[PDB]
Amino acid sequence: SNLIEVFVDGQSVMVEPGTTVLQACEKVGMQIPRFCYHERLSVAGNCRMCLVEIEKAPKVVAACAMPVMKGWNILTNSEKTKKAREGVMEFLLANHPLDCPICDQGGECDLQDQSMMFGSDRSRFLEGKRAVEDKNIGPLVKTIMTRCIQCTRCIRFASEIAGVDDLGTTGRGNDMQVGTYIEKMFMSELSGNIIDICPVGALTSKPYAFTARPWETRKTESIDVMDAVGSNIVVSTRTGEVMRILPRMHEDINEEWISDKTR
Amino acid sequence: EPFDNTTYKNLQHHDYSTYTFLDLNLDLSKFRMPQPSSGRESPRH
Amino acid sequence: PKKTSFGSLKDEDRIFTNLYGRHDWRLKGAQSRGDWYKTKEILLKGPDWILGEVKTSGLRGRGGAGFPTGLKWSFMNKPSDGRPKYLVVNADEGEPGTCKDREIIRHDPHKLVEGCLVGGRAMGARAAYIYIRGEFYNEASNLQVAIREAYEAGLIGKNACGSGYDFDVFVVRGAGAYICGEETALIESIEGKQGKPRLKPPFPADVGVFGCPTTVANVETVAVSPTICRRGGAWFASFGRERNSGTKLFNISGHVNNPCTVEEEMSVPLKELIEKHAGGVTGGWDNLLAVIPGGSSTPLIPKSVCETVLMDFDALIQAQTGLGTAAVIVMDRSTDIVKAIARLIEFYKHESCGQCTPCREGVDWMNKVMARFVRGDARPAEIDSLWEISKQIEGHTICALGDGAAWPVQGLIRHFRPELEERMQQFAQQHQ
Amino acid sequence: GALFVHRDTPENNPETPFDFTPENYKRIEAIVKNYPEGHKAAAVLPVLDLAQRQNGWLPISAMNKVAEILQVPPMRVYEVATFYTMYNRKPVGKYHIQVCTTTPCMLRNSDSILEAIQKKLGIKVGETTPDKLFTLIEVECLGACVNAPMVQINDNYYEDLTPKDIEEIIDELKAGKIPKPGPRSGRFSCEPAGGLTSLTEPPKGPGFGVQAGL
Ligand SMILES: Cc1cc2nc3c(=O)[nH]c(=O)nc-3n(C[C@H](O)[C@H](O)[C@H](O)COP(=O)(O)O)c2cc1C
Ligand code: SF4
Ligand code: SF4
Ligand code: SF4
Ligand code: FES
Ligand code: FES
Ligand SMILES: [K+]
Repeated sequence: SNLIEVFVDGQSVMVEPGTTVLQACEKVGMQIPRFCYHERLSVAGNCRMCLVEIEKAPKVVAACAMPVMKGWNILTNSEKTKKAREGVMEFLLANHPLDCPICDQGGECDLQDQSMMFGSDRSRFLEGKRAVEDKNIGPLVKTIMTRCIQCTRCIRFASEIAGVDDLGTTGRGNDMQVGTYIEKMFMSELSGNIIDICPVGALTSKPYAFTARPWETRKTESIDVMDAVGSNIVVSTRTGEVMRILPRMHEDINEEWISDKTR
Repeated sequence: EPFDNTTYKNLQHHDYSTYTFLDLNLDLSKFRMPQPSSGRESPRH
Repeated sequence: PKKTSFGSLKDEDRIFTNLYGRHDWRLKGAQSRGDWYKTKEILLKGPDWILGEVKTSGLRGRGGAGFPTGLKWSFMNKPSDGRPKYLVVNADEGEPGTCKDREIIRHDPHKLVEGCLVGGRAMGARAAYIYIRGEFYNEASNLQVAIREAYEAGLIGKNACGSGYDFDVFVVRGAGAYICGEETALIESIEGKQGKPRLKPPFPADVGVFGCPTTVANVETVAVSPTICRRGGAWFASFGRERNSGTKLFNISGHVNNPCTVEEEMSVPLKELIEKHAGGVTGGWDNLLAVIPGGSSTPLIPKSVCETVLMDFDALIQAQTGLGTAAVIVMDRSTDIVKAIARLIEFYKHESCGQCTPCREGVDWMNKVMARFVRGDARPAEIDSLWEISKQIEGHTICALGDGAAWPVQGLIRHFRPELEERMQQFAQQHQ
Repeated sequence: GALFVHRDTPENNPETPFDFTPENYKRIEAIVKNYPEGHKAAAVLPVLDLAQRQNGWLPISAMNKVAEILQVPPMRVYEVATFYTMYNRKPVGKYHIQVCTTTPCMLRNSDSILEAIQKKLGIKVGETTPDKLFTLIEVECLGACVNAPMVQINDNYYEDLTPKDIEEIIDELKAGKIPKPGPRSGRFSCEPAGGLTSLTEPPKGPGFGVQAGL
């Protein structure tokens, strides 16, 4: 075969040419941190949370973007790798606001969970924080953009999945912002799906705002009946009351998306 | 013809208007060779 | 016997013989100084021979990185696969303290346009885009005039120089961004997107501008290319030390008696270069405080090192700095060193593209810290904090702008820590 | 200041009248041909520059016009307008003065140049005069570092300025003249101020140094 052999912490694994470092680690049950990499979108490589050390190399490479070369010993838990995650996670939380109590994402937030698994336990940031103004993009997706971590998942989803080149980045530097630049409503049959991909509380469901917390909801894997596609969904209840609807991944039907009517 | 090293020979840029660069690019069109074709009118096609 | 002292470059060696614009810069003027001479005969020797001359001459990229130019341009030297191949010239002169590039297009435009043809034929390219920064409107027009003259003289276009090789040259102006000097971010602007660098791989020699193979070269490393072929690569290598050979343009600026751009030889001593051409340090050489050798992306060095350091890549690397763009910025005793470097950080903070995390959220963090150091509104325990913050940016970024913004801070903390701590004491006791 | 989100106003809104003059359209017809077919989006920067020259700034209507003629999503033109800094999204004075203030131009006392310009016009940085003749802003390195201190007005570099030298140009501009570009110190270009030190010899003729093999 054309399979190449590479080592993940010394463990041999066979991969096809052009496989990325991040995909190599999945083959052996290892999951690299990530904020910008989504398996169903473009590759952005602009969060640097997936930086990984390659043995006998002086630099740490972006696992999500870097294709793997033959006989690379990937060190997913070396000291250099650990200090790359700690450094990056320190920059994300520098200007992030203290909204966890009043943030809808709280309890199911990738910034929160990966902070406690890969980041430090305190902060050495003494300066003031950046503050961005909200942007109205419709009656479904609420925007509180001070929490955006400029990952571009929303930008890449709308352009490629929903085919609506209406979201983008404006400015540059620490002031770079994500939005429409004008009073525009992101109204598409797949509009609600940007809520899920957004790893933080910048985008959240507006109808669902403030009603429940992730840990107190019971999940029921059911089917959608709003159309003939039969999208797999997870119905969330709390005290016998339906609270929200989430996609349930199925490769052959709906990938991991659902339409606004279902959602 | 005599060599004089005490005078500035770059004196044409004191009177460039606001469309000089574009006009020169326009004038350099008939000389250009035909461009290659990607095969589609745009990546959105 | 190879020499051990460098400098005193004889004018018959200086490649840029119209550096100061004291002679006609048009085609007739250029053709009276060896430009566009036997250019055809160079082309018909083949791409390998042209690269062999550059490869043997020991040339290194003059844009700041300093990689070997012969090896780089050899990546293009592979048979096509159904796509164009392009040579992109980086004239986005935006590095602070650097003005050498502005003096080549404006005064020796034809020498560059001769380089494109020589370089383009070497790489097998079909046309050259020249990226000239937006603020250089007048310089771009001069370059445009030269291109038209060459087009009407048969020196480019269809059947260039009579050699049967077609080669077009286009000049595209940037709309204003220091980051657009980066080789990949420069490619994005040509494509019409924002100027945000790409990750690597792929390298531009695989997927460059418009997705076709592309080589990005600085104006200086491309202007001298025809002369290397004409005068032989052996002649070029004779200057500078081994693996540092050639002549370099230098911009001496700041606290010097006579700031100037002068062409000299590689490995020239810094003290000799300043005193010989720049008229010495203002107030006498003992007034020297620090020097930034290669523009601003390189760490500064204190006076004690400036008295014996040669101007080349390896010697400056041995001094915990880098040759960079060879743009010497001099600072004297009257200079407030903290504020002077606190301003460089405030430059990168504005020029940061913002795409990736460390430089987007971290260069602003360093900028906010350095502002407090200027007033002394800090404590000594934060100096090591800023050192550690800088090393989290360096090497963790998409492009080198993040690397180039950490190094200025490290230099200041490395060689001038007492001034930082001295400043904080005064603020502490005053506000008491 | 300098927000990055557009809001509709009576004088700046998508119904504002803008259109390239037919002479500009001919120029655009040649800009688009510098790029391969199917990659016509590469003309966004030059076309946005051309519109700014016609109008002096970019209203929201101008950006949409560039998008319409190049078949580009409107948001992809708003990204470019806010990214590069030479695109003026708010009206500017008749003369946009831009005082460099980076370290090389700071070491040579640009602050005095900046202070002098404010005093002559009585406007703070970033402001425009009541008559809409001048707009003053600080900028980063402009590439004329050896000729510091210096400013740029519209398209020209005035170099080696001193507080008296700059105030002359403003007076010349306020009279409707076209002040000469280039340094105002006694030198012409990047050459040393105190007499040359290199190239003080006639340039060698064609064929000098050509190796025998070639
Ligand atoms: C932030 C940044 C700014 C840069 N600006 C320039 C520039 O203005 N001119 C230049 O020739 N190279 C510049 N470079 C270096 C280019 O990326 C690239 O290394 C070089 O232009 C390639 O040509 P070379 O072979 O001569 O090095 C810059 C790099 C960075 C990271
Ligand atoms: S996005 Fe996550 S980390 Fe930020 S406030 Fe919300 S829950 Fe907390
Ligand atoms: S809004 Fe959310 S998905 Fe979009 S860039 Fe910001 S963090 Fe990423
Ligand atoms: S280091 Fe800064 S300038 Fe370079 S790609 Fe990252 S954010 Fe952009
Ligand atoms: S997940 Fe790789 S850089 Fe974002
Ligand atoms: S520092 Fe002002 S022009 Fe370079
Ligand atoms: K979310």
